[PDB]
Order: sequence, then structure tokens, then C-alpha cells
Amino acid sequence: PTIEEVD
Amino acid sequence: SPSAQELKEQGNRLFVGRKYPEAAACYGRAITRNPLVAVYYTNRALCYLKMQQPEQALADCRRALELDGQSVKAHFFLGQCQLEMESYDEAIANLQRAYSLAKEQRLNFGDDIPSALRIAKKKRWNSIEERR
Repeated sequence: PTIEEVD
Repeated sequence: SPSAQELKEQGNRLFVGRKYPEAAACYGRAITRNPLVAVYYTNRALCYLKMQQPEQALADCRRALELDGQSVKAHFFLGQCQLEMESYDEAIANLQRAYSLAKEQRLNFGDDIPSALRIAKKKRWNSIEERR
């Protein structure tokens, strides 16, 4: 998983 | 007449489609229906970063932090904004804070945060080298 994704 | 949740989900789909201005607008609509959800602002901040609009992203990070002071993503995206602005010490502090918060919360973003810290420290050092 990357931190540059939407929740 | 979609719900706030439906609008966030539509925004997320547009984000997957790399339609960043459209996604950001969708998150704005979600915020209209419920402005007290920190995730809408951090999602929109990410869109603004992809759109090379760090000023708009930074404002969204502030809105997010007012609602959720423990937000890992708000601190991380804030750090990215600050790097674009050449405010290196601030950026590093925010990235370090994101790392600390992610650890406390047991979140897994792979090596994303340490990678960002290395970029920030490299850029700070480059700024010194560029001036002598």
C-alpha cells in the first residue's frame, strides 16, 4: 500500500 | 441527490481514473454535505498535490488537522506542500511527525514516509550546495 492514495 | 458517502466514493473512482480536478470537485461536494469529515480534505489535498497546487493542498491539510490532529496523511501531505515551498525544516518536521504518528497507529505505508524524509533532506542539502 502507498500513502498517496485516497481513503 | 447523492449522499456525502456516495460523493466521496465517486471522487475516489475519479481519482483511480486519474481525473484529479474532477475528483477534487467531487470531494468539495462531499464537504458540502458533511464538512466535519477529515478524510474528505486529505483526499482533496492529494488531488491538489497531483494538480501541482500545493497552496490549495496546504489549506485542506489545515482543515483536516483542525478536525483530526492525529491525521498521518494530513501531516504527510503538509510536508509535501512545504517541500514545494522550500520550507525544508518545516517539511522535515511534518514528515517526521507523520512517521511517528503512523508508528503509534500501526499503519503500513511501506517505505513511503522514510522515502519522503530522504527526499526532503536531500533537497535541503541541495539548497545549501546551490548557494556556494
